[PDB]
Amino acid sequence: GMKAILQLILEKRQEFEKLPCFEFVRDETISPEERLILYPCIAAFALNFRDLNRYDYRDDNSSDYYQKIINIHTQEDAKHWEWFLNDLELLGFDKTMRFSEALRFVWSDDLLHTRRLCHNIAVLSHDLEPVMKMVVIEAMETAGLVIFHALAKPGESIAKATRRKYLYVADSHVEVETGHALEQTQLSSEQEEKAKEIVNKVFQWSTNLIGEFERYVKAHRSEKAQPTA
Amino acid sequence: AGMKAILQLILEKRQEFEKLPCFEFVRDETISPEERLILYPCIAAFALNFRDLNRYDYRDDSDYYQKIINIHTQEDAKHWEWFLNDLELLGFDKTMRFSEALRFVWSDDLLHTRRLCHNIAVLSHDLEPVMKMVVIEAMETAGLVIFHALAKPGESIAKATRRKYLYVADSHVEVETGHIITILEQTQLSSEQEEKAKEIVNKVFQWSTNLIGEFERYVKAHRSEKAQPTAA
Ligand SMILES: N[C@@H](Cc1c[nH]c2ccc(Br)cc12)C(=O)O
Ligand SMILES: N[C@@H](Cc1c[nH]c2ccc(Br)cc12)C(=O)O
Ligand SMILES: [Fe+2]
Ligand SMILES: [Fe+2]
Ligand SMILES: [Fe+2]
Ligand SMILES: [Fe+2]
Ligand code: NI
Repeated sequence: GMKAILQLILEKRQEFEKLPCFEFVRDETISPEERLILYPCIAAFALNFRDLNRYDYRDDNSSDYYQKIINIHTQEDAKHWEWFLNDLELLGFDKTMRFSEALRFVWSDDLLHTRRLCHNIAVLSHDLEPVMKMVVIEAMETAGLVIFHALAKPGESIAKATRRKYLYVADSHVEVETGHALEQTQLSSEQEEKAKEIVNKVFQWSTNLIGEFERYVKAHRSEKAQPTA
Repeated sequence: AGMKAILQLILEKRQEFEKLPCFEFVRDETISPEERLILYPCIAAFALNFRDLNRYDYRDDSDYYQKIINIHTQEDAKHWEWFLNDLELLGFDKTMRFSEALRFVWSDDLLHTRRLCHNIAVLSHDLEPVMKMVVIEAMETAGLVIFHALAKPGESIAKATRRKYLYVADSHVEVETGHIITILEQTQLSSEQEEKAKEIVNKVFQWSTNLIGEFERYVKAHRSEKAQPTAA
């Protein structure tokens, strides 16, 4: 029911768009430096997402038409972790700390959902046939696009004011993810119900992650980005 | 015959695993223990993931076999703090940029170390509690071998500096000796469960073998970065 599945992704996307967090990130009455205090939280996700694309999504030896399309997709997505580290530096969040402080931060109970999003997608897709992996990926990329559409607003305000090139919370990342977020497909009967479960899970896990970002902003509300012009 | 054969394949695997070159180096009392513990920070890529594997993947907060796993997982989910304890004592809790910390953990040279717990979680997500216990037994058997070896340079530094190490330490090995086969031994299983437990034991030992391979490669790459413990 590829029309239904996509219709569900569209419906889920329309709910995801309205989470409080994105209301806050899109609010031009608040300094862009404060709207980006969630940024160091993505550390629990960005490099795990690199690994999901490199080691879980990708099966380089496949003749499957859907798998080949996934493979090209994974090539692009697996480079964005360096963009994350680029803007971590620009935003003043790449602070000197003890090795153990870094580990305790990434493995915080407060970042459980952020850290385990890629893990859950790994467990969810490890036995799926290529066409079903594409539903997983399309759901996940739709949620990614919503988040980066939001983050790119305070990101580009800082970039222009400081005259620096941002790569991660920036229109150029939204541009690549736009192409990523085919339709000539008819799913077996129980596949359609499988795909509905995929879409519900990816969006539920994505919601839980934004949940933690909101909580972290609350709890670390003075810890605003410190970019330099 | 089934479970008799399975616990026997684990002993075969343990005796094979014990002979890897990394363990010859770690046990070698002619090398300074500070040099043998060059590989210690590599465990950063595994130790907090293993905590999460115990808290979230193995553990399930009425089947009698899950109930025993949960008391098992409860205890293992505490050893990550011991890791951070010894990280400091060895002089490996150094000040660095947050990004240097992230690039360390996600290094391509710590891939197998980093994905061991990932692989175990994926293998065991859809197993009956009996087969989870197989996974846990194989994995704990690999652990005891590693910590028997590391506790040697470990206890040498602890005595020479007079400090309580908790991770590369007999006190860790002793708790882990406790870790049960005695309920596993009093279990029967199918031609299916037979073939599956065989698949499990092989993968847990191959993945642990790959992790040890990366430790050996690290030591050779970073031969100058030996531990710098402080005496009391
Ligand atoms: N465009 C993202 C990938 C992404 C895809 N889906 C996501 C969901 C939540 C978060 Br945070 C990130 C993503 C990246 O480049 O790391
Ligand atoms: N006793 C270990 C658990 C462990 C169990 N199996 C392991 C295999 C490789 C390594 Br490194 C560690 C383990 C711990 O406390 O982290
Ligand atoms: Fe991206
Ligand atoms: Fe993408
Ligand atoms: Fe342990
Ligand atoms: Fe244990
Ligand atoms: Ni499965």
